[PDB]
Amino acid sequence: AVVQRVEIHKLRQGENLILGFSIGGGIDQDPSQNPFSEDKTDKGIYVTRVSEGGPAEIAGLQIGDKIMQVNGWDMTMVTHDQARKRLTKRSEEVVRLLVTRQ
Amino acid sequence: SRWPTSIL
Repeated sequence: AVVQRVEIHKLRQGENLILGFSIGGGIDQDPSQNPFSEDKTDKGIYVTRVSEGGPAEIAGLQIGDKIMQVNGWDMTMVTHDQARKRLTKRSEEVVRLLVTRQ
Repeated sequence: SRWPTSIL
C-alpha cells in the first residue's frame, strides 16, 4: 500500500457541509464483509463510494482507500459512528485525510 | 446489508 494525503474542502449543501464520499467499516462491524480490504481481519474505515465531481473526488480520494487519520485523529480503531462524526464536524470546513491505497 | 455504509 501507498500513503496518500488529501485535503478536502467541504461543500455547503443546505445547512450541512458535505464531503462527497461514503464509508464502511469500524471496530463494531464485521470485517469479513468488507469487499475492499486486502486483509479481511482489517476493521478499519474504508471509502466505499466517491461522488463524481464532489469535494472528495476533487481532493484525490479514491474508492477503496483506507482512512488512517482525519485532521490528526487516529481512525484505525474507532467505531463506524465515531468515524462518521469525526469526518462531519460542522465547524470544520477543511479536513485532511491520511489514507493508504493499494 | 450486514455491512452498513454512510454518506458523508
